[PDB]
Amino acid sequence: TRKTYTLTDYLKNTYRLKLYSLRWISDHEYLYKQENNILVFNAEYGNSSVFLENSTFDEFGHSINDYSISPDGQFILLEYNYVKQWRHSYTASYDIYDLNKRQLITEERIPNNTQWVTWSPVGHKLAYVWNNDIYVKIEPNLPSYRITWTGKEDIIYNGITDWVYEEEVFSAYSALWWSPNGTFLAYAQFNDTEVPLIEYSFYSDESLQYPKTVRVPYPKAGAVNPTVKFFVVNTDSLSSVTNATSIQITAPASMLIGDHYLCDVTWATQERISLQWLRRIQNYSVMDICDYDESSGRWNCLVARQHIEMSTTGWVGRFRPSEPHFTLDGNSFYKIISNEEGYRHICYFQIDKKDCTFITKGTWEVIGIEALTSDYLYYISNEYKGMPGGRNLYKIQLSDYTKVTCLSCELNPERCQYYSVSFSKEAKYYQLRCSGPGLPLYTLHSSVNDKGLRVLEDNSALDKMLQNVQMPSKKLDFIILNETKFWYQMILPPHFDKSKKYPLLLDVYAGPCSQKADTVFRLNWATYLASTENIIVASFDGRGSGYQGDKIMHAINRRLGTFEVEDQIEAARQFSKMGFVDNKRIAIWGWSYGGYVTSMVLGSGSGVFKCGIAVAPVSRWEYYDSVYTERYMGLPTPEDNLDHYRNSTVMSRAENFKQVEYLLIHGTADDNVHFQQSAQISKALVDVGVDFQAMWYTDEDHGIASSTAHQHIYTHMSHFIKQCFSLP
Amino acid sequence: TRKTYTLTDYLKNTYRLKLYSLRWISDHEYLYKQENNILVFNAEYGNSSVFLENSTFDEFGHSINDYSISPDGQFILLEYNYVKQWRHSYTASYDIYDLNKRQLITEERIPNNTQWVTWSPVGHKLAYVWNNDIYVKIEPNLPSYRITWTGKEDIIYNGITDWVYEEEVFSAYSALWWSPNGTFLAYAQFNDTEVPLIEYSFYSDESLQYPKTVRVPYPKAGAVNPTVKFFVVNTDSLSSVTNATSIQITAPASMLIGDHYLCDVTWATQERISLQWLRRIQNYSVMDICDYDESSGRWNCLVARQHIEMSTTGWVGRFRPSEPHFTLDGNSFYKIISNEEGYRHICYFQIDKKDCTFITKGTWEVIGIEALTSDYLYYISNEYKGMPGGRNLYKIQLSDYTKVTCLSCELNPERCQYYSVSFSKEAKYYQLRCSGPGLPLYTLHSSVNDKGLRVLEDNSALDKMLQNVQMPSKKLDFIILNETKFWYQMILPPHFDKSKKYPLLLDVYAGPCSQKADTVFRLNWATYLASTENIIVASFDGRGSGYQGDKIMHAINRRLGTFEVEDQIEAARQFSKMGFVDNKRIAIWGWSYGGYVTSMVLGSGSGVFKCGIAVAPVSRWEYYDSVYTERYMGLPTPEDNLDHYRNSTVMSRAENFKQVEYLLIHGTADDNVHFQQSAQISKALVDVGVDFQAMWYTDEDHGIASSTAHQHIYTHMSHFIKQCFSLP
Ligand SMILES: N[C@H]1C[C@@H](N2CCn3c(nnc3C(F)(F)F)C2)CC[C@@H]1c1cc(F)c(F)cc1F
Ligand SMILES: N[C@H]1C[C@@H](N2CCn3c(nnc3C(F)(F)F)C2)CC[C@@H]1c1cc(F)c(F)cc1F
Ligand SMILES: *[C@@H]1O[C@H](CO)[C@@H](O[C@@H]2O[C@H](CO)[C@@H](O)[C@H](O)[C@H]2NC(C)=O)[C@H](O)[C@H]1NC(C)=O
Ligand SMILES: *[C@@H]1O[C@H](CO)[C@@H](O[C@@H]2O[C@H](CO)[C@@H](O)[C@H](O)[C@H]2NC(C)=O)[C@H](O)[C@H]1NC(C)=O
Ligand SMILES: *[C@@H]1O[C@H](CO)[C@@H](O[C@@H]2O[C@H](CO)[C@@H](O)[C@H](O)[C@H]2NC(C)=O)[C@H](O)[C@H]1NC(C)=O
Ligand SMILES: *[C@@H]1O[C@H](CO)[C@@H](O[C@@H]2O[C@H](CO)[C@@H](O)[C@H](O)[C@H]2NC(C)=O)[C@H](O)[C@H]1NC(C)=O
Ligand SMILES: *[C@@H]1O[C@H](CO)[C@@H](O[C@@H]2O[C@H](CO)[C@@H](O)[C@H](O)[C@H]2NC(C)=O)[C@H](O)[C@H]1NC(C)=O
Ligand SMILES: *[C@@H]1O[C@H](CO)[C@@H](O[C@@H]2O[C@H](CO)[C@@H](O)[C@H](O)[C@H]2NC(C)=O)[C@H](O)[C@H]1NC(C)=O
Ligand SMILES: *[C@@H]1O[C@H](CO)[C@@H](O[C@H]2O[C@H](CO)[C@@H](O)[C@H](O)[C@H]2NC(C)=O)[C@H](O)[C@H]1NC(C)=O
Ligand SMILES: *[C@@H]1O[C@H](CO)[C@@H](O[C@H]2O[C@H](CO)[C@@H](O)[C@H](O)[C@H]2NC(C)=O)[C@H](O)[C@H]1NC(C)=O
Ligand SMILES: *[C@H]1O[C@H](CO)[C@@H](O[C@@H]2O[C@H](CO)[C@@H](O)[C@H](O)[C@H]2NC(C)=O)[C@H](O)[C@H]1NC(C)=O
Ligand SMILES: *[C@@H]1O[C@H](CO)[C@@H](O)[C@H](O)[C@H]1NC(C)=O
Ligand SMILES: *[C@@H]1O[C@H](CO)[C@@H](O)[C@H](O)[C@H]1NC(C)=O
Ligand SMILES: *[C@@H]1O[C@H](CO)[C@@H](O)[C@H](O)[C@H]1NC(C)=O
Ligand SMILES: *[C@@H]1O[C@H](CO)[C@@H](O)[C@H](O)[C@H]1NC(C)=O
Ligand SMILES: *[C@@H]1O[C@H](CO)[C@@H](O)[C@H](O)[C@H]1NC(C)=O
Ligand SMILES: *[C@@H]1O[C@H](CO)[C@@H](O)[C@H](O)[C@H]1NC(C)=O
Ligand code: NA
Repeated sequence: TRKTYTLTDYLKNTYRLKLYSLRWISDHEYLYKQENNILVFNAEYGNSSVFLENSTFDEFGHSINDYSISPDGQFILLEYNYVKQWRHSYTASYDIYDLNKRQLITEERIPNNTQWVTWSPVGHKLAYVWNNDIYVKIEPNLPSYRITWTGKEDIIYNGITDWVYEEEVFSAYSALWWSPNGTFLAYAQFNDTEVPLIEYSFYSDESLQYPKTVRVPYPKAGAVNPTVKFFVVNTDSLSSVTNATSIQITAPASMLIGDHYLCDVTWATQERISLQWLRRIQNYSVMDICDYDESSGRWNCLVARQHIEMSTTGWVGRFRPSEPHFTLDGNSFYKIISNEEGYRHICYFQIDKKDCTFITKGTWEVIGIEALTSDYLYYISNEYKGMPGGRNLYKIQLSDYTKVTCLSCELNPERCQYYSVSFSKEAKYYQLRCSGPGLPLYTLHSSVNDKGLRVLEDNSALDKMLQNVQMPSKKLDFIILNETKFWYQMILPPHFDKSKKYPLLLDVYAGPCSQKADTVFRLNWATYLASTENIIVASFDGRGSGYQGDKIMHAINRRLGTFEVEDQIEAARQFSKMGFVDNKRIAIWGWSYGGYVTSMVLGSGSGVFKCGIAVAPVSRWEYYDSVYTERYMGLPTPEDNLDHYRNSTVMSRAENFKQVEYLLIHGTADDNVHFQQSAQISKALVDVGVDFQAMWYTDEDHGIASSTAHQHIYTHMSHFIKQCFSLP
Repeated sequence: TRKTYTLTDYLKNTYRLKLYSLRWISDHEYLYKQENNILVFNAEYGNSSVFLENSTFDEFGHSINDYSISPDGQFILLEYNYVKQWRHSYTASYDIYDLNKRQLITEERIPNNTQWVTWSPVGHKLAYVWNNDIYVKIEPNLPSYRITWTGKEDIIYNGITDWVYEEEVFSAYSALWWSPNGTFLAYAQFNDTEVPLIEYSFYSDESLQYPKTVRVPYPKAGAVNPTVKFFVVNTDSLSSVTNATSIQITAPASMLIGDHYLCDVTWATQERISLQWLRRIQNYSVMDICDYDESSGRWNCLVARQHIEMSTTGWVGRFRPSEPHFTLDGNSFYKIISNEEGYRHICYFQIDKKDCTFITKGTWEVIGIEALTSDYLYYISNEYKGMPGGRNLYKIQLSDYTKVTCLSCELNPERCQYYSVSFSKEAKYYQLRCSGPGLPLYTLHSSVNDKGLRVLEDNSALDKMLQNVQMPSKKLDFIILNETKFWYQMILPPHFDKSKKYPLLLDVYAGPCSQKADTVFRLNWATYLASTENIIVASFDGRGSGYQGDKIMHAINRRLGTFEVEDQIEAARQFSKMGFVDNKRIAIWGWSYGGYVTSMVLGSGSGVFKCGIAVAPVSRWEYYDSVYTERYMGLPTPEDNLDHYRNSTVMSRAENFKQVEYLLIHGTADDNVHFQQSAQISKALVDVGVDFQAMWYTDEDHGIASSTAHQHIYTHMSHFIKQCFSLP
């Protein structure tokens, strides 16, 4: 009898998924690390050489966390002393290695506690942020030129984002953008002077006598937001003037009338930059296209080149307005936007004409634009077989839109339905990354003829190991509600028998534009629960979920905590009707937005669920950040949406928790969903005399990802589920 | 057939003990509140009169928290807007009502947010503290005189104690001491300028968007301590034109050489005051006796009147140096101190004589001196029947110490073995308060011939109710360890059957000088556990426990976390050998110091306990406060006792928790034992891969006493214990 996928297998990662992460360094070569060696591969023939021997930094005296080669291949940036911060930010020490001279640069080194560093797109210029100010080095071993002097900890941020811009606007810590050939350096400055601070304790190692109080500018819903300014400096003039002037580009008058955000920066040409602004009420955005004026050294944005993007049914974009992709001459661009039917498709714009032309259409959506050449635009969409949870690469002829070729659909249809791609510098080659429904498969292709060059990684090793294991299966299907298809997936135990009644765990997220039903292959907790514990783990994408049009995504607009919660309850009822579910053993769990929905469901009084687990849940929208929260909920004021803000809390349903078994878990150093949110849920439950289980994770953040805490939490949750389901 | 004492009975206080709290106002009468009416009683006859009508303040507008009648009966201080702070501190609003003119005073009223107020011992002067400064009022309706001007929140405290002095030195918020007839007002001033602050979050009501950060000057072991100064001001010579002059009394040179504390202030006469000072290394204390010099208007303390008190085996006093009891002329005094055998007895001192004479002796201890007349000194001791957990009132003839008479021993030996007493102004009468083993009994007596005048409250109503309940019994006995007897008690289930095996729960505290085995009657969680769940709840007093001499009490000097922990394991080991104990079902629980011991026991690897519960436990002594910790542990420096500080932590024993079920509980707003202590325990358990149960209580402090949290924690612990014992 073959073994099953156990909890230890998951926690110890015994069955390792192999990947193939390469880095294109040109149009035909990429770097790949093999046995601590950095090899350089020739895409066309597959032959390689050692780019950097694994013994090169044997006596560096530090464990290098990452590396970065300058565009011209002349230098390499070594990143060590990695100190993680929020989702994208972190601190680290850096050194530069001269690849030619084979020597490490010892003079004019990058300061310690450098917040961010990036090479120019061409050559080897460097721009870094230290103590919240920007610095530029023209040459690795020469003195830096300071660009800003206003930097101030927790107050003024030059070239780097503050907490909310990093998490909800740019999904990056960096707030600087080199022009194409590196002449100009554009950047944002955030002023958090009046932004309130979230404060919480951090206990650290046992040796610390007094706990530390972490304080970070974080605007909760309705609070004072950071303000922002945008500047551009000509780095080619740094060595000619004592103090290069940073030219400011002000936001349009339509944004200056109230609170707003800078939400996108994209260079079009060497002398043209585009900027998108968004009003605090996120249903109105404006894009300016600004040109450099060589006579005045100023940047002007003609209103005739300004583009407006608004929404009547919801917010703009899936999570933010989409980025433009400019043609080489910078006179036109492509952008994904929802058409009249509510589906996101590619629209082609002339920079000085307000009406665009849609180049794709249908009841499906474009996920992203991956590359643009003079003749073709490549994009990922879920058009194939009408499966919103599948992803494929397409190519569309710019001179004939009716000519669309799917480059991945038929490669291996049974094994591969979820693709991501990585093109070489000029898109001469591309690596396809299939991530499901079968084992991940990595392949290399030539763009000139769209022919497969070779398989990079097929995971044959893992496929071998998994042969001796009773793996669960995955079903992806839909149910029809009110004339609309809603998708769901089920992780089914081995030897699934439709004549039996299995206990069911509903795995939920359900936030706006989420997708929990897809064709991706995962080896996770649910794998163990179905394989070893014979539990069916299901997920459902109801109203509010994405990639299926605005009618579904915008259904929860200004109404979080309603339809997405109700549809989750209805999904369980539907799974009951299927006949293979033990109606007495239905559970539900979720993390983050999922914890909120789980909590809301457990407190609904539906009687459908026996127990539930919420990990780091939101409990009341006024405790979460402004950018994310207000995007869907508007403002928490009586003139706007305060009533629904007050009606959608977990605390107001405390009394109904008397009907279920609940486990509440939260990391004490959660900078994202503050521990405060669970502190208020537990206090509300205590106040109405409701018993429940709880677990705090000291110094863990929203991810509860430290090695030990990760194993501990999944171990704790397993006992709770097994107990609720009366499982040995 | 009849009902048992349920968990609901404990939580809802179904069965209440009646009390009889009286307030002596003279040597012949006392005040007693009945039906919200304050009556005045004549001790000799028991007849009374209404002192103040309950309706008198029917339209007052505010809910009165407490009242305080001036010594002369002319005025009454009304307390309202009560807002609790730490163990003893709180702020409130006050109003004074004239009893003669039957009118509430409206001019020059005490400010709101007053920190402390007190009538002079005679007459009706008032002294109060507000905004950390002292004020005096000669007449209730007249303007007050500012005494101090240095008051500064969290920095300078005049007339009130800072956190550590409140909790560990004076067990009171007040740091004001009126002379016997009200002429002088002595006070202490604390300076916490360099004391680090403990910081933690307070979440408050759901409506608070951002958690508040509470900051409290709190010195952890080894940290910078507050400094102190002592002053005396003449309140009879206050001027409305000039600022009052306070005369400072400096500490002796033997104290000024290093860190020290003021630990006692006791007036001897109208013009003589005594102060005891304690070195930071708490085994050396000094008493100064100071006389007022009418010539210079200064206070002088003759070295010839200095009295040193030291210990070679441990610290000085039970928790601090005992207070002196001066004779009428103030020329001599009585004080409890450890004799050469290490037993605490009464010593008689001459103010200018170095040697004192012990007036009691034996292998038992005097608990406290209660009253002193020219012929007798009255005290409470545990001498009767050699039972350290029993308390009786005795009087000793000052002219012949061989004449000792027990005044409570034989009143009712079966019902009463634990007394407390309250004497009238000149010891003419005394109230005896028996609290066990039977139901509390309150009686009034006259000193001249020790007559038992009358029964004030015998709890006959409760007795009648408890007749219909299957109440548990209590066994108080002892076991021998190395020729030494150590006492224990067991709460035994109704109809106890020695032929059956009962699960056992060890209720532990075990801190230095603690006593958990006594003759006191209690209705608590243990009552329910034994009565309804049939669990034996035992407690044991091992090394380090009090009232049995220093040999036992000082055995843990500089060694906390050792013998007192080993002894609890030894006791349980012995109980597990008894025929009526199920050795497969033995648990342990404790709160505060008891939580620490429970945790150290559980992590000892003894294998005797199946499960355990720790509530707000200390986990590392360096996290607890200086005054308490250093008293027993010395300083945490390599030259002193750092090594034992480092290996007496719970965290270091994490690995040993693998074989036990552990429940860790802590309030997030605990200002005493910071949540930090439990946060470090959970992290250490997570780090070694040990699963456990936890529960935090949002905004609850060390007492977790709010009505809802109290019910919730005991409800939660009950489920844990029953589950551990496989009880329905
Ligand atoms: N704050 C939210 C940010 C969001 N991003 C989507 C886009 N993105 C991200 N990373 N990278 C990108 C992308 F590159 F796609 F832009 C994450 C993911 C969910 C996050 C979220 C939502 C909650 F309701 C909550 F309670 C806690 C929480 F954490
Ligand atoms: N900090 C300690 C103060 C102590 N006092 C004893 C004498 N006393 C008190 N109040 N009033 C009086 C008396 F009037 F008797 F003097 C309390 C009681 C135990 C307290 C304590 C000890 C710990 F190890 C701990 F971890 C937490 C904790 F809280
Ligand atoms: C991969 O192999 C190619 C050819 O197979 C290498 O190209 C070299 O091209 C130069 C042209 O001046 C010739 O002199 C060499 O003889 C070629 N090499 C070989 C092996 O024929 C290319 O350099 C190789 N790339 C890597 C990364 O190894
Ligand atoms: C960041 O924003 C703050 C406003 O919140 C600016 O501070 C003001 O500066 C003006 C001009 O010096 C002063 O008169 C005000 O007193 C300041 N207000 C506050 C609340 O501090 C600050 O100058 C901005 N910083 C930058 C670099 O733009
Ligand atoms: C480089 O130029 C900038 C901009 O003029 C200087 O920054 C100003 O500095 C003055 C005086 O220190 C302040 O009053 C202004 O508020 C600053 N403006 C800005 C935008 O920061 C900067 O000091 C100059 N650096 C040097 C070395 O001269
Ligand atoms: C990168 O682009 C910039 C901007 O177009 C180039 O700089 C201009 O170069 C022209 C010469 O062709 C000069 O007449 C202008 O004065 C320059 N303008 C600015 C703002 O510098 C730059 O030469 C390009 N860099 C490279 C390496 O080609
Ligand atoms: C309280 O005691 C003080 C001190 O003994 C009394 O004040 C003294 O009274 C005598 C006689 O009237 C004066 O000569 C002294 O100068 C006073 N000394 C001081 C320091 O004031 C006071 O009278 C007593 N109060 C009461 C109410 O009996
Ligand atoms: C009070 O206790 C302290 C500490 O136990 C004693 O001081 C010294 O403590 C160190 C260890 O910390 C020993 O090595 C010394 O032998 C102790 N004695 C001296 C003089 O330093 C101190 O002796 C105690 N005081 C009394 C009166 O017993
Ligand atoms: C208790 O009883 C005594 C005597 O029965 C009361 O009487 C004494 O005080 C009264 C006023 O307080 C006087 O009217 C009596 O003359 C006086 N009698 C004696 C012998 O002194 C006494 O007040 C009563 N006390 C209370 C508190 O009610
Ligand atoms: C309270 O104590 C502090 C010292 O703990 C006194 O100030 C002293 O310490 C300051 C720094 O902590 C020094 O800068 C000062 O020179 C020193 N002396 C003075 C007069 O400040 C402070 O004065 C004390 N306050 C009171 C009212 O006694
Ligand atoms: C302490 O606070 C109370 C409550 O504010 C004061 O009482 C008055 O309350 C009325 C209405 O509640 C207000 O109109 C007044 O402003 C308050 N003050 C006065 C003087 O009327 C009270 O007076 C305060 N006491 C002191 C000594 O400051
Ligand atoms: C590179 O270093 C690794 C150690 O991580 C070693 O095993 C390997 O043999 C080295 N590369 C080659 C080509 O030997
Ligand atoms: C960085 O700081 C470390 C720690 O003091 C020091 O050893 C090193 O010399 C510094 N390096 C640079 C480039 O500043
Ligand atoms: C944006 O949202 C607000 C609030 O719902 C609404 O009043 C306004 O009309 C919207 N603007 C657009 C362009 O739809
Ligand atoms: C005082 O009020 C109480 C209610 O609080 C009432 O029961 C009692 O009768 C009143 N006192 C008198 C003497 O009536
Ligand atoms: C009393 O002392 C304070 C503080 O030193 C001072 O401000 C005040 O004016 C003084 N009053 C008189 C009457 O001297
Ligand atoms: C005596 O008993 C104690 C515990 O009561 C034990 O620690 C000690 O080792 C025994 N022997 C001696 C000599 O103290
Ligand atoms: Na009697």
